[PDB]
Amino acid sequence: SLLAVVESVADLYALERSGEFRGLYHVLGGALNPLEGIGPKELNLEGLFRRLEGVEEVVLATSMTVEGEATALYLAEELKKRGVRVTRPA
Amino acid sequence: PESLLKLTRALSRLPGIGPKTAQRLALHLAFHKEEAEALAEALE
Amino acid sequence: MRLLLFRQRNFRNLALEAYRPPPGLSALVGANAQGKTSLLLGIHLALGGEVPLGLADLVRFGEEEAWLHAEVETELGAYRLEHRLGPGGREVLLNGKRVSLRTLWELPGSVLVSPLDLEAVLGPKEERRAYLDRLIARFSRRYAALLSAYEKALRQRNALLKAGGEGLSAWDRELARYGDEIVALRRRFLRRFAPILREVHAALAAKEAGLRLEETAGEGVLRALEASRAEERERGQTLVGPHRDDLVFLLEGRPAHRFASRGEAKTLALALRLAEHRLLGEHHGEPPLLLVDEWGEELDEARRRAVLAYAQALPQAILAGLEAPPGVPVCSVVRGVVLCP
Amino acid sequence: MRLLLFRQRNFRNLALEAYRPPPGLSALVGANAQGKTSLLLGIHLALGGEVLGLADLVRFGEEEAWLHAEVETELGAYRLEHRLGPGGREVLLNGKRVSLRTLWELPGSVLVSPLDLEAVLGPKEERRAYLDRLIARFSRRYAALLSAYEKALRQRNALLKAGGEGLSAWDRELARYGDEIVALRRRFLRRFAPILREVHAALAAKEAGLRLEETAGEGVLRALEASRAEERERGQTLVGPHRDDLVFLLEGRPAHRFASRGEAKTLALALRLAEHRLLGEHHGEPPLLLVDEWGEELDEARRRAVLAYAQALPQAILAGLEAPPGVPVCSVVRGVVLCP
Amino acid sequence: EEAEALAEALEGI
DNA sequence: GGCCAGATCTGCCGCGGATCC
DNA sequence: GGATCCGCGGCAGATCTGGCCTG
Ligand SMILES: Nc1ncnc2c1ncn2[C@@H]1O[C@H](COP(=O)(O)OP(=O)(O)NP(=O)(O)O)[C@@H](O)[C@H]1O
Ligand SMILES: Nc1ncnc2c1ncn2[C@@H]1O[C@H](COP(=O)(O)OP(=O)(O)NP(=O)(O)O)[C@@H](O)[C@H]1O
Ligand SMILES: [Mg+2]
Ligand SMILES: [Mg+2]
Repeated sequence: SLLAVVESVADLYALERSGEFRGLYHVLGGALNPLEGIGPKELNLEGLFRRLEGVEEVVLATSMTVEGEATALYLAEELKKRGVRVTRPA
Repeated sequence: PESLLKLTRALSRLPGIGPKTAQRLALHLAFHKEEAEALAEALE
Repeated sequence: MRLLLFRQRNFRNLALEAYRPPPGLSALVGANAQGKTSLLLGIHLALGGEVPLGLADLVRFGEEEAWLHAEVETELGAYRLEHRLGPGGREVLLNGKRVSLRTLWELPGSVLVSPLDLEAVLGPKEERRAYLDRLIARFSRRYAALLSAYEKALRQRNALLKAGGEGLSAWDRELARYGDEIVALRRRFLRRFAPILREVHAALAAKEAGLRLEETAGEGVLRALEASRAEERERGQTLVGPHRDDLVFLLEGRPAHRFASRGEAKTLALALRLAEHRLLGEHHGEPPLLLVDEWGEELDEARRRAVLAYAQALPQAILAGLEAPPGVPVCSVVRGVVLCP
Repeated sequence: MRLLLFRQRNFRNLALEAYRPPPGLSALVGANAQGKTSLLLGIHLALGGEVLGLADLVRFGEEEAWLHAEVETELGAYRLEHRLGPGGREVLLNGKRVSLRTLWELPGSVLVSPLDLEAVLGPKEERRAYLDRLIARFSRRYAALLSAYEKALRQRNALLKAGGEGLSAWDRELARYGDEIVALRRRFLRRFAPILREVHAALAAKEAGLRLEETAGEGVLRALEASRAEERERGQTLVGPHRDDLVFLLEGRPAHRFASRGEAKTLALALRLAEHRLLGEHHGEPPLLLVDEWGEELDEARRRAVLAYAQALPQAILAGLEAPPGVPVCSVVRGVVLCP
Repeated sequence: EEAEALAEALEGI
């Protein structure tokens, strides 16, 4: 009953291959940068909001670029508005 | 620490090691005296 | 630190075999278009520095490859550096094997003085800010990383603001994460740097010198950003941050780019360079090599005498000009050959 | 044309009462921070020159500045006065208030400063601006043509950037202005070069020349037509007189990449002297020449050549740290000028 | 020679 | 070989100073 | 004395050179 959010399938397979943990896995459309016009609508945030039921913990496995940090901040703000304790990797 | 000066000078001349690399090697050899005695006795 | 030998082949208009400067104060004498600047530039580039000139214009007319070779010994031990300048690009061979240029960043190196510093002192705001950034960047890489991250975040937020709307607080927090760190680092460096400059300049002239840095966001980036929303909406650009600071040099409490003559500005530039040399020497433990070009051109007798007195107490230095200082070893340059009587 | 007398009050750190230069070559000698540059700048301003902020030329803790000059040209003497302060400049000619455009007709003076090197060792924009202002100093149509071309280009770029529309008249206007600007530039540069070459040959031993690069040498319309795809793609006009380049050559090589300090200084001085000679041959009588810090970065031969060339001028004033040999000299100490 | 210098210096440490 | 760091170049906007009625 | 215009310092966005890591 653990959920993680990832940019793309590549990091999904990279994280699952090492196999530290097993849980529900989610993939986004991509990063969040306004230079080439990708807003929240162009991503799959709507789909993520359907299945918050039964979730007790969510971890945001996101890249180290500035776009990744902005996406993580936006997701943390939104989930805190809904209300779920969140964590991020070191 | 004045003794290590001669070791650093000797290690600096050999090719492939920079001036800072020699100090690092000498420091790594200071507290690993097990292999250090063997290293001196390796060729002699 | 001490230089022992310098050899070259097909560099600018130079034509020589070897040059062995003595330990201590030295000098060079030559007429117009002889090669003093070329020799100093070659030494600076050989010891791992950065030359403002383009790479493709550092070779002779007709040839296609250049060679540089220096032999320097330090408190640790002797080693040899070698550069192969050519069409492909620079390559470095420390003691005989390929070495990345970033490795030489840990070596003592050398500092070069040229009228470019004088131009930078009397320049616009952006040139002064760039000079401060480049000066601070030589003491840490974290500063460069923070600058790159801040620039990327600022570009992202400006692009978002220029057209349309979206989540905005995230980018605000992202930019404020770096602005405060940059401001704190700048404040600490200036606090550590000012007194050395003051005491160095006190030995070259009679007036007072100082520094000043005014900040648009002193209390915090977030508070200043939330207090100028209307101006941002009207203009369409960010108006607050470390990328809009102002640095001013003061002579007797007045700006130096409006109330200064040539001699005072040149003295200020030399004082800044000497203070940087002293700080770097304290940082690395062994002071670097000092190279001065056109030491006493636009100065009167008293200032020249004061300049010569200060450079006599340094470990090793090399001065160049059209006249020979009294009481120092002198070498002559004629059409590219250096002969020492 | 002779500058008979010059007075001032509350101008920078000057604290003199009168200064009477003699005919022919003269000299000024002083140490650092004494007021040679201030005196030369005041003399330049008094005759209707260009310069420092207008509010920064007043002495510390004061509000009013006064400059007065008396010149006796060939036809007849006349006086000038300047008032500086918070309100602004008040130029009056011989008692009657008048604008600066009237003084534009008078000969004036030429000032040589260390600021002229950047026209040689600077980027493309600085060289283009220097050429533009040098041409504008001789003709009045050039400024109007430049302003009209700038406005037309701004309108065309603004229209092109925001989507698309009909671009027929803007191209016609741009071509109609560029075809005249380029022709005027060519006509001026065809005559300017030989004088500069001769002057530099007199001053030094190498050879100097000029090179102008034109993107649209046959027609603005055809150049615009032959680049429409990339013009629409990038969104900016890529041809026209506003993208030409000017290069100074020493022995057939660019000066901003190979020349040294002495060669660049000699080239700048030669350019200024050529401009002075052209102005003298155009207006009718040579203007007064002012040279500041004449002989620092030059060797013995170059200094001797410069002095020999300057010896033949109707009037000149030189300032520097060392007195030239064989000429009258005046010293400056803490802002006051005293003469033997 | 050069190697022998290293050999004798190693005994000191 | 392929991606990024950092300096140089070009055009647009707001501000100061001269001119007019 | 009010008002239109002309010129220049200041800043953001696009290009381009030379060094680097991965393989
Ligand atoms: N790549 C090059 N190949 C050959 N000659 C060159 C090259 N670059 C510059 N020169 C020449 O070298 C001379 C400039 O040398 P430089 O080292 O600048 O002289 P300098 O002694 O500093 N002179 P100065 O500072 O003017 O008193 C000039 O004659 C140039 O034409
Ligand atoms: N507005 C001012 N009010 C009062 N004093 C001033 C003002 N501007 C400059 N000064 C003083 O005048 C000095 C500059 O004088 P300046 O005329 O430039 O000297 P100079 O003889 O040309 N010196 P140098 O070119 O260095 O050999 C400054 O250092 C101040 O002491
Ligand atoms: Mg030189
Ligand atoms: Mg001066």
